This record gives sequence, C-alpha cells and structure tokens, in this order.
Amino acid sequence: VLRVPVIDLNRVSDEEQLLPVVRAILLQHDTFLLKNYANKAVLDALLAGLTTKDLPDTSQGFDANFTGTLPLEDDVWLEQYIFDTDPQLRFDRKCRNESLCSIYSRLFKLGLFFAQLCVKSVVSSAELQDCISTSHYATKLTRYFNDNDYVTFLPTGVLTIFPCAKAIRYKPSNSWVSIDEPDCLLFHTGTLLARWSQGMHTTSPLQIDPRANIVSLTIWPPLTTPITIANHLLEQQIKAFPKVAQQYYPRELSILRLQDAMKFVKELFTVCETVLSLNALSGVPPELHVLLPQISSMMKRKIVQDDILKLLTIWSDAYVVELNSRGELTMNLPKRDNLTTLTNKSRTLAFVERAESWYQQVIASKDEIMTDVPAFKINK
Repeated sequence: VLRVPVIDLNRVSDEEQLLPVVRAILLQHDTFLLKNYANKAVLDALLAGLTTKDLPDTSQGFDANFTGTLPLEDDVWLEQYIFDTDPQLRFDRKCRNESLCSIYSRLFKLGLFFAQLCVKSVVSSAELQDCISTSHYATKLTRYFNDNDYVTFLPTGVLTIFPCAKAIRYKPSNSWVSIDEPDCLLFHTGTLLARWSQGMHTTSPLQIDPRANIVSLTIWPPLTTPITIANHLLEQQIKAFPKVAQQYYPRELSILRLQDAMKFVKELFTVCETVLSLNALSGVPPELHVLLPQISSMMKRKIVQDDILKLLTIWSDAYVVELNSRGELTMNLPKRDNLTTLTNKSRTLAFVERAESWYQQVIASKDEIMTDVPAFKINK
C-alpha cells in the first residue's frame, strides 16, 4: 500500500493550484511522487542510454569540491558536478557529459519550480522567499554508474529530486520502505528546508542502491548564504565519501569521528550512573565485568573494561576504580567530597561540562586530532 503522497500533473498543473497541495503535504511529509510529468519518457530514454553511451570519464579526477569521477567499491563509479551562481565561488568543473547535461536541464527547471514552492510553502521570512531563483542557486548533479546493500544519507539542500522512483528507501514515520514507481519522479526535502521551516516541516534520511545507476539533482540557494550552507554540504559529502575526505579534509573528518566519541562517553556516563545505582541497593564494590553485560544492553553495543576507563580521563574523580584482592577492577561512587562536589551538586552537569571542554581542548590544540578518548591508566 503506497503511503507516499502522489502529485498528478494531469489534474493539478498550475502554481496557484499546486501551492496548497504542496504545503499540505510538507506539513506531514518530506517525500512525494510526481505522476505524469511531461518529459518522463525523454527522461527514461536518457537514463537508458547511459547504460551503453556516455560513460563516466575515469581520467577526470575527483577534487576537493567533491566533483569529477570517483571509483568506489564493487565496480561502482560516482560522477558529480556542483554549480553555483555566485561569481565569487570557483566551481569550474564543467559537465561535458552530453546525456547528463540533457538530464540536468529537465530536472533543473522542474526542481527549481518546486523548490520555490516549498520555500513559499513552509518558510515565513520574506528575505528567504527569493533566496532561490533563476539568478540565485546551487546545484549538485550526482550519477552512480554500475558495470552490471544500501547507502544511508541525509540531503542538506532545499529539495533533491530523482528522475526515477526506484531502488530508493525512505522512513514513513521505524523500518525502511522501498519505493518502486517507474512512472514517477521522486522528490525529497533536505535539512535546509526543515531548519528554515521553524517547526512546520521535518525531514529524514534516504537509502539508495549504489548499484542501481541512480541519478539525482539537489537544489540550494547560493552556497555562501548564511543560516554556512557550505559547512553542511561539506560535512555531508565527508560522511558519504570518507576516503576522499581523508585526502582533502582529514581534520574535518577526524573532528567528526571525535564528536561520535564524545556522544559515546556522555551516554556511557549516564548509563553507568543508572547501572551502579541499581546495583548499590544491596559493603564490597562490584567487579566491572559483572556490570558490563547490563551496560552493553543499555548502550546497545559491546562495552569493554577499556570503555569505562575512558570516563576517568574526562573526569578522574567520577568513580573509585581499584583492583581488589582477586586482581579484578572494582567500581563504586565516591564517599568523600572534593572541591568539585562541594561547589557543584550535579554529577551529570560536572561530567558533561568537563567533557565539552576536553573536546574543545583537543580541536583547539596544535596537535593531530585524536578520534577517541584515551583510556585512563590504573596503577597496581
């Protein structure tokens, strides 16, 4: 049972008629289908042609603007181009692929039209009403190529459009749902529209099959537009292509990995608080490997003795960790007070505050960014 809103261009075709329909959809959805588009056939022919014609230029290179041709695993090739209106920007890699150019111009007029509708639909500011126009925009044309498993990603633009509603999965709002509508184009909204909706609209990540020769066009206002759009694009491209990111943005990449490590230890701390309190209800402090399975269950991942010791790095007085007579690590809450607990009554706030400054210390430093919290060394 299709649960994706479908906009039929045969019925409603005009902007005054379309605008309320779009707005009604965007209040509950981030994804919708487009039925009976005029150039759907031309579009499907061009996509068909790509199987034998106009192959990805493998000698083109893939630069720091995340454009060009990029060989991926399992004989899949990525081709990508980014265009921006702003003369101050240097995205000069021109698309020489005649099929992709033809596909682009059809997806462009279409995408731009519905992009303006989306902004007028759920964004209040009048300054942002004209941000995207025929004279102000940024596009990302992406092509996957298969010689003959899913990639999750969260688009960051206003609107991203697929010329073929196939081999794509979405989350309806708990589990991914496949989309197979060969006569439809697929539309999905990005994080920019949601943020600018100030609550009205929310979006969600997509899954695509990289082996299914998927093409897509994403629309932005000019990348220099302040909400730092470029920062979100960069972070998204880095998440998508970590190997390229290692080459051109190794610091940005390492910082991103560190952020996950911070999220890890913070959640680990609160989970440790819960587990230790429940156990303390019964003299002798509990051994750590006894508590680990329960800790792992709440963390929904494998947690070893080394992970617990990461907390002591962030805050050495958080727990009393010692070796018992049986040479096992015992852990318990501190009995006595220090300067910290005499002036800050919250243990969680104490930790999270000291975790943020530790993180800030690492990224401020003039040293190679470590991507994890080192484990604290306990003496014997």
